[PDB]
Amino acid sequence: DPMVSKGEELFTGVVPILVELDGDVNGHKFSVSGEGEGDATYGKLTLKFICTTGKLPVPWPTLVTTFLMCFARYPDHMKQHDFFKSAMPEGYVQERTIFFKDDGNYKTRAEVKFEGDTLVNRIELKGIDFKEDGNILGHKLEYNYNSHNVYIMADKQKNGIKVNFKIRHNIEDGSVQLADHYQQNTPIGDGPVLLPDNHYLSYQSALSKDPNEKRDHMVLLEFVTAAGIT
Repeated sequence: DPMVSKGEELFTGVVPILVELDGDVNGHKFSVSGEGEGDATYGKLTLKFICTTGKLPVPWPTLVTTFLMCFARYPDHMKQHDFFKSAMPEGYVQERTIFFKDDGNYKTRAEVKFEGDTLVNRIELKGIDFKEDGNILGHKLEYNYNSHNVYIMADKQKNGIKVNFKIRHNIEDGSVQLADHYQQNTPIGDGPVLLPDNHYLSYQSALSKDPNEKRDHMVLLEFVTAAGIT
């Protein structure tokens, strides 16, 4: 299938990644830069993010979802459902609203696309209605991350897809902070894309620190595998 060959073929080996995020949450401004590489053959991403403006004003775990579904490992039987690769190299727009239960919300807009041989994720994030002393602005979330399936559905009417899902961030008291994610992706280009059958991506994420890094940062390792079409 000459469509499956093209976007897919961009993803065959190790691809370098660049991430740039400008954030403003309750008027707390911040910028984040990320570098790393994805290997979609194994569903694997390795990234390191740096707050280049000083202290990150929100917990790192809260940004994990915002900081590359084109690096999902689609099994062979499922290649005709890989929206993300099919939009490349011209890329796609990923938008979200993330509702933190009993606290504020993030609204995100990202463009994911190739710049030469680099896969680039450019992000704007706005956070409003946060409690100065809540779980987020009050830095009460633990530095860890639970595994989660993400359920993808087509949005034919927008030539794109819709994703809805919940993350539960561990609070330091042992409780959980719910973060209800609503997502919409649309291709950047005018060409055909693969509009998928309902399926899900399975995510595992591991958060660590670079022992030699003194800036505020996060090391992220993610394995992501499409399933649900047997």
